[PDB]
Amino acid sequence: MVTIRLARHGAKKRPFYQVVVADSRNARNGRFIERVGFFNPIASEKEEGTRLDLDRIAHWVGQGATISDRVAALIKEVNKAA
Amino acid sequence: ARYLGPKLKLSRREGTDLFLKSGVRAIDTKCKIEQAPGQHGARKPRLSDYGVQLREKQKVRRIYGVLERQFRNYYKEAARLKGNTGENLLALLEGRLDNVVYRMGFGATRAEARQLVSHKAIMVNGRVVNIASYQVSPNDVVSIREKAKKQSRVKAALELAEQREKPTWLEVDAGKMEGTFKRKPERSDLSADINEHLIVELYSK
Amino acid sequence: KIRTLQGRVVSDKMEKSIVVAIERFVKHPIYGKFIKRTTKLHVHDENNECGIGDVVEIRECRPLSKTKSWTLVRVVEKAV
Amino acid sequence: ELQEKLIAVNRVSKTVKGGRIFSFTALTVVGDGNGRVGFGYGKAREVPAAIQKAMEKARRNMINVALNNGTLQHPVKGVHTGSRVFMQPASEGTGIIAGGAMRAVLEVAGVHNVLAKAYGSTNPINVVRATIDGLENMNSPEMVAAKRGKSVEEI
Amino acid sequence: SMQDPIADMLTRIRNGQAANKAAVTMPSSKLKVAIANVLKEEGFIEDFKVEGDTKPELELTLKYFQGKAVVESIQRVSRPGLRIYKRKDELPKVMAGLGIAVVSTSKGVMTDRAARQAGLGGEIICYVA
Amino acid sequence: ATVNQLVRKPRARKVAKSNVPALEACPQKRGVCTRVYTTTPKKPNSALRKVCRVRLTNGFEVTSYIGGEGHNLQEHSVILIRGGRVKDLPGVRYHTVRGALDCSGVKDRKQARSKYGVKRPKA
RNA sequence: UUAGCUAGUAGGUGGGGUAACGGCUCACCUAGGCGACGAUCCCUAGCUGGUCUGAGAGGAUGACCAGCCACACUGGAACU
RNA sequence: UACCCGCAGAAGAAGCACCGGCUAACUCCGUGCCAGCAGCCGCGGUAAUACGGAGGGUGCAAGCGUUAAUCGGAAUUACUGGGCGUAAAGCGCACGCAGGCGGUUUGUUAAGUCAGAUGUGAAAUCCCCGGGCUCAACCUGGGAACUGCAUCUGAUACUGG
Ligand SMILES: [Mg+2]
Ligand SMILES: [Mg+2]
Ligand SMILES: [Mg+2]
Ligand SMILES: [Mg+2]
Ligand SMILES: [Mg+2]
Ligand SMILES: [Mg+2]
Ligand SMILES: [Mg+2]
Ligand SMILES: [Mg+2]
Ligand SMILES: [Mg+2]
Ligand SMILES: [Mg+2]
Ligand SMILES: [Mg+2]
Ligand SMILES: [Mg+2]
Repeated sequence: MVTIRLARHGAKKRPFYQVVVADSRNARNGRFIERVGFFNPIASEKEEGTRLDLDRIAHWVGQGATISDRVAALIKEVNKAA
Repeated sequence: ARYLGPKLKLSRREGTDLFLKSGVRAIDTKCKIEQAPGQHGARKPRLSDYGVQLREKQKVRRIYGVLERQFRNYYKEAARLKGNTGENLLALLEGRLDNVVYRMGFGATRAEARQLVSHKAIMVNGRVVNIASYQVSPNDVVSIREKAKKQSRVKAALELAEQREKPTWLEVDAGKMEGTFKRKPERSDLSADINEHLIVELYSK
Repeated sequence: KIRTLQGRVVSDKMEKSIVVAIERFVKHPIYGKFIKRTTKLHVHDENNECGIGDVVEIRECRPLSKTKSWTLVRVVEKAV
Repeated sequence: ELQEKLIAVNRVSKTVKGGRIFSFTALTVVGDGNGRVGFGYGKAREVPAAIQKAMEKARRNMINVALNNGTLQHPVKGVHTGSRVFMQPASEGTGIIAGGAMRAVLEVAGVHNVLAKAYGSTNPINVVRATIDGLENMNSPEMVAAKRGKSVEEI
Repeated sequence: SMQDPIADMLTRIRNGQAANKAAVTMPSSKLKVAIANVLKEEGFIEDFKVEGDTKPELELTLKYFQGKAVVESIQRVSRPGLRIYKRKDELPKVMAGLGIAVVSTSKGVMTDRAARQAGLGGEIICYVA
Repeated sequence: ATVNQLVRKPRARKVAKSNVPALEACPQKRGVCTRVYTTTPKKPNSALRKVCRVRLTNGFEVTSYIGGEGHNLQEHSVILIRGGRVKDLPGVRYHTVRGALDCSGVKDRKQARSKYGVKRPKA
């Protein structure tokens, strides 16, 4: 079960979710296949806090990977805003 | 995490004026400079090589009001930076807010600078800061709060700013009590009575 | 284009299989002196045409017994 | 104009029929700050007299050292009876990193950037000798160029 | 027995320099002639000449400058009991570029400075200073 | 030696020996005084050094030194011991910690009080 | 201041067995296999990225974080 | 909640170690080889800057000391980088298997050696250039590094066959 998920990094109260494709049975911050991008919920509004690698996501999704709900939301908002 | 004891004992121990006092009066009249503090301050024993290195280090720390842990971090930062360790260390010590506020003259000494900076009465680029050791980037604007504009001590220090020699790299406007950090000093503007070379081999034993 | 190793055979007493010793020079990790090690491998062989001491070409293959995982390819020494 | 400083002072003894006879020895190094450095050793009953004697002893027996820019031309290794000395040129601004006796010798000579370590015995009288030996045997590219008859395309 | 003839060559230059001999003589070999050629191109020796056919002998003419030996220190690095090989990016610089390191590479026996620009690297035969 | 000799037998490292084996990598160890007495130092010292034979929590019986002026360590008293040898006492390789467990601080002590377990005077 | 170790042991044929190669297993055949480049036996020990220190080489170390391994009161076993 | 504003008043907030030398910092009183101190040398038997107290000073500071443990200094297991006549250290002497090493020329091989490329060397960490918590620790983008392994192609001076 290959999934593209958010791994929570960063200090407390300042998450730095890390978009990465991984086997669903692994830990949230455990082993993963390959890092894809990042997402910063802080959203400082002075510099971009999200950059995703859409072509690798396509290579995974169209091959049989799975998108989580937050990552799916990230895909639609990046496309509409850029 | 500060110094609260007598001010001029520090100036006495290294035997030179350390600018701790406001300078409204002569330091000689206020205190006897040629004597060391304490009951043995009459005697001037032969100071060894380690002693002179330590006195240099303690002299810099007491000019800038910085403790040993803070100062050791500055030295490691200075040694990591490309260039030369001695004037890199001095350059960080200049970029502290206490020094920049004091040098631009809104505070008579670093202690007024410390109150002014730490009492939220200093803005940098319009942002309120109360950390004494916040580095000042070039092209940053430091101004007094509108509440703090009507206090006697700040205007009092402006005259003493003229009483002493003006810094070339800080541009002040006492009409509205503001200043600008054009860029860092190059160690040619700073006093030559500080031998920064001894600092390197003290911390590089 | 196939991965192959050189060696010389040390025994052929066991039947349909031989033991070959791969020699190599390796720098000593600490003292920097080129020492020589030995890799004795058990090698399967049909028709038993490998004697004693003759140089031999061997290739890795699927496991064929408890200890054997290498097979003959060619031989380059004969008749002592 | 030239600099002079004292390495060490030691009290020595010579017993006689009456008892001990105490004396004082002085090791000093004298350098112009360019690469012309010498050392003087003197003996006297009094410390001022002993140090003075070493002062004139150092003004004579001066040597010349070819410096690149406040530093050594190349790594150098100076050996005396019990003292081994390794000095190598360092980058600008790194200052002097050496033992007690070597730092004084090096700083009066005029080397500002150097990494120097002392092996073997650390007796001041012998490490100063070893340091002087290294500053001698270190060479300059132009003297090497004339030495090899190959001009100065090496650097 | 005799097990490092290259060490013998280096020892003869060193002892001849110390004793202020005009020339040294020693049985010749191809690697010996190559190292002598390197020294001659580099300016450490006056001239070498090979004589004889069945038993060749290198007659080296040593070099002096004022009252001092031209070769300050000559020593062997790669030895029969310890072979030393260095890559391109790890070739040593004897005396910060004012000395030479004889290097046997695929193209030929040559100095570190010339080997570093040819981009070869190889065995480190000798240090000459 | 020779490189070949060193490959055959590498450089054996010097094994370090602790000065306080009964502590066994513990900063302090609790024990009970199995004998409390005074002993004379080796020359050129002369005194009545206060020491105690203590059996530790790991079964190591060892003598320890009672620092300071005045102690109330009777027999069977449970205390804490720490490293540190008394030079003029052969075998006394440990110091008793004052101010911990049953051992009491030195009275009328105004300097180096933390080294003797003396609370700050109420002044 | 551990010198010999090995009898399914080393290999071959054939049957069986496993998701899969294999003495994995059994019957037979040959007498082999490992070892001074340290087998066997004894003590200690989870391994690594890394961490600490050191100019470097190196020395110590494997707590937190991540990868792998192994265990689940002790010993053994299979079932789904 | 961070954060911002208003209030009142210096008001609620400094301790620890050390001062014989190594090592920065000295005098007095007590005591009198006792009490004690001590990391090393050592100090104390009537002027103790070394013990205990007190003034003075020094270092660090919401910490300061002590103990334990690791590396360093220790070139004091020396690969880099040590020694063996007398300081520790050349077997009493020799023969000799394994092993280590090997004169000189040509050819060939390409195992060591060297060059190039390719694939790997997880992320975090360490380092460089930046970014965000008001600074800092902290978090974080990219890069460098991980030059170690494996494969393919090539060179043949040296070593080996
Ligand atoms: Mg703090
Ligand atoms: Mg079978
Ligand atoms: Mg265990
Ligand atoms: Mg070291
Ligand atoms: Mg070491
Ligand atoms: Mg020795
Ligand atoms: Mg003897
Ligand atoms: Mg002897
Ligand atoms: Mg003999
Ligand atoms: Mg040969
Ligand atoms: Mg090859
Ligand atoms: Mg990595």
